Amino acid sequence: RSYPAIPRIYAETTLNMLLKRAKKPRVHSIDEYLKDGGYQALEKALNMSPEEIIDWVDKSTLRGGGGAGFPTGKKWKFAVQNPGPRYFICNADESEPGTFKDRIIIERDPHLLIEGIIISSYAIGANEAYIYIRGEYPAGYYILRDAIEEAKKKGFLGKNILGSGFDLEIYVARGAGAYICGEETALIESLEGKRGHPRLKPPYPVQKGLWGKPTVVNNVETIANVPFIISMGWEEYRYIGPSDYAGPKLFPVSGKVKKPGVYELPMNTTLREVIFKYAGGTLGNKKVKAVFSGALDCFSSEELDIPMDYSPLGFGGTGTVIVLTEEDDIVEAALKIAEFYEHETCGQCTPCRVGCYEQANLLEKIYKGEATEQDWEGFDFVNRNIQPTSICGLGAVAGRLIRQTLEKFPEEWEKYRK
Amino acid sequence: RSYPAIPRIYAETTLNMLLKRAKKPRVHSIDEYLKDGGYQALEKALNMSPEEIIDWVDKSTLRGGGGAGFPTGKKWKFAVQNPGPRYFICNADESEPGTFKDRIIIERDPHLLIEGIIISSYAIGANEAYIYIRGEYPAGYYILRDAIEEAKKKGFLGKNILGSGFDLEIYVARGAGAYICGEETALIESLEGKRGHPRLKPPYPVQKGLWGKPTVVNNVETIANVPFIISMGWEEYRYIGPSDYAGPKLFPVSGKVKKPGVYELPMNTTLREVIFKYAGGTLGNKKVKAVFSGALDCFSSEELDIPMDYSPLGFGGTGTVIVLTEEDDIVEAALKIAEFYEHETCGQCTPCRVGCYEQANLLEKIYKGEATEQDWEGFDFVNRNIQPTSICGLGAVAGRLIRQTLEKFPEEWEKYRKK
Amino acid sequence: FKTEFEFPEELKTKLQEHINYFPKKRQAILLCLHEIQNYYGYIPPESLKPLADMLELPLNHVEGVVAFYDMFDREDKAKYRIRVCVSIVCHLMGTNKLLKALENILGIKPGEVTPDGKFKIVPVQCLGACSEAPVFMVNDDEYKFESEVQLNEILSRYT
Amino acid sequence: EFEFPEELKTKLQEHINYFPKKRQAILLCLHEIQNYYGYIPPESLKPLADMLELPLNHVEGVVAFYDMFDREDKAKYRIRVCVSIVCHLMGTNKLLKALENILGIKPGEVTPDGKFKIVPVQCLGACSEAPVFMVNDDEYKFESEVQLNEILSRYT
Ligand SMILES: NC(=O)C1=CN([C@@H]2O[C@H](COP(=O)(O)OP(=O)(O)OC[C@H]3O[C@@H](n4cnc5c(N)ncnc54)[C@H](O)[C@@H]3O)[C@@H](O)[C@H]2O)C=CC1
Ligand SMILES: NC(=O)C1=CN([C@@H]2O[C@H](COP(=O)(O)OP(=O)(O)OC[C@H]3O[C@@H](n4cnc5c(N)ncnc54)[C@H](O)[C@@H]3O)[C@@H](O)[C@H]2O)C=CC1
Ligand SMILES: Cc1cc2c(cc1C)N(C[C@H](O)[C@H](O)[C@H](O)COP(=O)(O)O)c1[nH]c(=O)[nH]c(=O)c1N2
Ligand SMILES: Cc1cc2c(cc1C)N(C[C@H](O)[C@H](O)[C@H](O)COP(=O)(O)O)c1[nH]c(=O)[nH]c(=O)c1N2
Ligand code: SF4
Ligand code: SF4
Ligand code: FES
Ligand code: FES
Ligand SMILES: [Cl-]
Ligand SMILES: [Cl-]
Ligand code: NA
Ligand code: NA
Ligand code: NA
Ligand code: NA
Ligand code: NA
Ligand code: NA
Repeated sequence: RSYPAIPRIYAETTLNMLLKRAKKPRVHSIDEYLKDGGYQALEKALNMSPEEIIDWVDKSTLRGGGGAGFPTGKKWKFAVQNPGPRYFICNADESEPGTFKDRIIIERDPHLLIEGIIISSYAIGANEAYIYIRGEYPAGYYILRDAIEEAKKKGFLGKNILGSGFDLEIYVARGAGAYICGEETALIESLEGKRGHPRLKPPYPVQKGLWGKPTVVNNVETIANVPFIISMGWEEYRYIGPSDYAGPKLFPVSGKVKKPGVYELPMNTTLREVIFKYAGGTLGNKKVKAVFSGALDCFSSEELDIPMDYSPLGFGGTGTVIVLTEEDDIVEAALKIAEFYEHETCGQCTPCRVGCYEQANLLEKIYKGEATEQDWEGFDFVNRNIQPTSICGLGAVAGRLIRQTLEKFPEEWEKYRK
Repeated sequence: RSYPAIPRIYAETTLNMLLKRAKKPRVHSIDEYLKDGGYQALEKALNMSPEEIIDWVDKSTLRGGGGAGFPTGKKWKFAVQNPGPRYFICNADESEPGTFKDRIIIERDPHLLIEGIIISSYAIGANEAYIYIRGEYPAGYYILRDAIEEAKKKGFLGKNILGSGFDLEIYVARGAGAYICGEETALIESLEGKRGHPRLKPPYPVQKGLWGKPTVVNNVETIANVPFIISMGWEEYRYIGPSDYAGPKLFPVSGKVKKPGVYELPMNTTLREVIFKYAGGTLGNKKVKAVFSGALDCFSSEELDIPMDYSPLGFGGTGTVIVLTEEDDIVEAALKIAEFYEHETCGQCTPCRVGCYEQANLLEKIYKGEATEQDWEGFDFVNRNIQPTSICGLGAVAGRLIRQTLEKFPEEWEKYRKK
Repeated sequence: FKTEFEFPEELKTKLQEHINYFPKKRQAILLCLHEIQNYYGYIPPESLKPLADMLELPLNHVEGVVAFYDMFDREDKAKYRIRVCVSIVCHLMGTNKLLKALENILGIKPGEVTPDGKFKIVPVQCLGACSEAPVFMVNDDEYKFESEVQLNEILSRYT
Repeated sequence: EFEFPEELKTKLQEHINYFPKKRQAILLCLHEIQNYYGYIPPESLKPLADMLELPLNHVEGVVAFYDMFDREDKAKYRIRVCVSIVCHLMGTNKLLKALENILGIKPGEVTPDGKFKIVPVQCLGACSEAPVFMVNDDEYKFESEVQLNEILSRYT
């Protein structure tokens, strides 16, 4: 019955889909979910062929909400070209700074996620599925465990689900403090009971994943779309937002805004609109100085008119929007990003291992005003050289945001070199 | 964002409880309220049984601040002995002359009220609560609507509040000009979409109220105490002021004082102290002639050393203090009181209907020097004869203040009998 | 040319919102009437029949409610209602000075409307702001009267 | 000579039986152990390894890798304080200061009584509610010292 205490993150939707229930800050149990027509998409799905479901998800143009925006249908297609058995994994590791969109689905509308996992699993022929939830989401973990039992009792999980002949078990695994275990191959390693060490890709999981078998990894948000696609059909879904970047997307907005929280919006929304139209503008009506796209990118106040889509010029990513205003020290903020990568490199690759450490170590000296000229030159050098030989995206991006602050706010860095 | 213009009523406290935030004349939103430890009392309440909360409120000695001073915990106990469902009503009709204490809580610290409502509703098992706010408080209405939304967003209202299993929605209704809709049964009638006609009591609302179901009606100020009782505990609360009349009380002071406003004070404070120690004394340092306790009582300058408590010899009421000084015409002031009751009788009862009107009608003639002997004797008679057959407190009291002025200021009235 | 009265859609929507707010439709009667008065500057008598239908109440019920509650006005259209408190505290502290100043500025006394339909003076009982006596409202805005020059400046904000 | 008490051994066995393969339950098992003892006893690792049918080596490596597990300090209540960008921007330092005022400890330290340990952590995925902290499994936004004090008083 009782769960650990959760802060009641604000949530708003113009689309009333992913946040239809999760916009209210409490657990929605199966009866309330069923009352809203929940699990009818599953029933429909089980009356369809796996191939047909893949087809609909493909034609929906659904993309991954885990940050890379990879077409979900195409991913599934790849998996089913490979002999079974196959595995389905729901990625609930959500640990990138500023990003708290997935947890509100987990904690408030677990059946939406579960229903999505069951459909997705059926589509790719997986009889065994996993949720990997970070260990710092203990309430989400217990909520999911209880929801799964509820689903079992109403006959949505187990053997021969609703007479369909399809069997499914969903196991819930917990992380234990490593951001890198959100990387799909390191997640799989952790599920296999090992340290979270990414594997060289290719192969991609859909070719070789859990126990070496075809495995689809999708983010919570991605999977939560699937019931809607089956329910509405792909045509109506494609009618949501702009025709190319169609469908709902979640935007966790934090920092110097009046209304921090998660916003369910179409992807033609601009960054400026997220901040000023939806999130209520800035604290104290101060000027926006920068937006940090999690720990990935830094947008200046001259880049607010971009769409929140997966276009070349679009915001992309997980739609994470951290707002800094005119008073916030960019170098101090960059330090916090450096600290994050320092604390999360898994250490496999030498430039990443030493690079993330030295970036933080040197940047701290710069910040405290204890950096020699050599420390300055060294900082510049190491920021440009975390990436070489790296086998996953962390190494590839650990210097990216900080580099952007150096390019976009030179005058503020210059003052530190004094 | 933007609310209607409100006068900045002065507020002062020696206790720093009800007016801790409302002493500053602005809206305190949920973030400021949370910073001051707001909603922690709710969290504490939800881990107690309803019965325990009632017991605490009972033991606190909390009395209604709506005017009658009825023990709040006892009222709650009466409700919960009756089968559910039950309803909880916050009375924000505040329309008694001189009375403006409730509005500063509403308009400045809405979350204090809301928190009190949620705790009280939980205590009596009410899943639906109402605020009935008078129509002439539009700012309060908008402020409350927004505050309720803030509370919903933070998960203090809705279904399964903080995993407790307790459900609550608070609806905000607006009055539309009738003083009698502050009478608890006419208020309920109004909430049911009808005219504000009081019902015969008993039954009291706690037995039969909204839709005939057990209903607790409590005043704004009453409810605003509830978070403190839970937060501090009943024992520590009962340590405030005299042990027989414990806790903060709000005193709206107006008229011929230097510092008119709302004062939060313990109930052992005397009326003299309210005027002279707190409200800065009189305008022009003139002598006090009289204090009107709203439109209820008239105290003379010989009665200033009474306690502001609910004792037989105490000031009682809503603690409303209207000061008149030596040059203020008592008969003119009496006329205004008569005019008030004339304009507010709901007319259901015959002596109230015709008496409120005739009292005002004849007194106007007296004031204007146009009263016959018959009008004089008529006025005296009607003033003593508003109450018969009355089914609510308005008829019971419409002659009371005026009668007190006749007894306490005979020389002034006689000046008019000659005129 | 003359057709049955119909609520403009923007008003109808607002009314429907109030009716949907409480558990029972008929609880919304006063909020609906406030809404109608806000929109028209008074309660049109012809508005009551469709309002009654929306509340699923008899017309005479609605008419009796309108008659009972002093804030509602079926008689005079006015853009701005200047509600002047005529109760004990405001009387003591200078209601008569406020009324005089109002007459000087607007040329109207209590109960009257300016010829342009702009302002109506409405005498009301205690407004619950007695410490700031003498008190008046202009629609929802509420003020202490200080002086004619100060009043004139306040009224200039309503156009 | 170290052996788990039976009620814990039961729970560990439930985790090990939950996934298709025993070794998948390693992290659930270690959380359980840390919950039970208030840290990971070095001596606990050998028998755990036996129940997982894994080398001790493997188990030690996993404990070392995952930051949530603590082998050094017993603490009844772990106050995990977010030190990442958003919480820092919105007042992590005010929270830590308030914590020092109430508990008399800084990040990394345990109260003398072994009751509270302050653990600096990366983003807890609650950034809208910055600054964030957890007390064991419970998570909160920090509002003020008075507010923090009342929350902490709930843990005895
Ligand atoms: N949601 C969150 O909390 C977090 C999000 N991220 C995001 O992670 C991103 C980097 O992620 P990656 O997985 O390395 O991206 P990626 O581009 O390599 O792959 C994205 C997905 O598409 C699949 N894929 C790509 N090409 C494929 C192919 N040819 N055949 C089969 N499958 C293919 C991958 O297996 C993976 O599932 C960053 O953009 C960052 O924003 C990072 C941290 C946390
Ligand atoms: N705050 C303001 O603006 C105004 C305040 N008032 C005050 O109203 C007062 C009169 O109010 P009433 O409600 O008629 O007083 P009352 O003495 O009849 O009742 C007070 C409360 O106690 C309850 N109660 C009384 N006896 C009970 C019993 N046997 N069982 C259960 N509950 C019982 C009533 O239901 C009510 O809620 C006056 O003293 C006056 O000051 C009047 C007008 C406006
Ligand atoms: C360092 C690091 C960390 C993470 C990731 C990547 C990298 C490089 N990815 C992305 C992940 O590898 C993968 O692309 C997605 O889980 C695939 O799902 P979708 O296609 O987005 O539905 C990722 N994805 C996700 O769903 N949640 C997470 O917490 C993370 N964390
Ligand atoms: C004519 C008339 C008018 C009013 C009242 C009475 C009468 C006779 N009462 C008192 C009301 O009926 C009831 O006693 C209280 O609302 C109960 O709350 P408390 O016990 O004081 O918290 C009253 N109470 C209140 O809280 N606000 C008000 O505006 C009024 N108005
Ligand atoms: S790039 Fe960094 S985080 Fe990724 S596998 Fe290599 S060392 Fe580990
Ligand atoms: S006493 Fe007067 S106000 Fe009360 S119900 Fe009777 S007529 Fe109405
Ligand atoms: S007497 Fe005028 S506001 Fe009270
Ligand atoms: S930065 Fe602290 S919770 Fe995200
Ligand atoms: Cl009819
Ligand atoms: Cl071994
Ligand atoms: Na949540
Ligand atoms: Na993790
Ligand atoms: Na006020
Ligand atoms: Na009223
Ligand atoms: Na009662
Ligand atoms: Na006493």
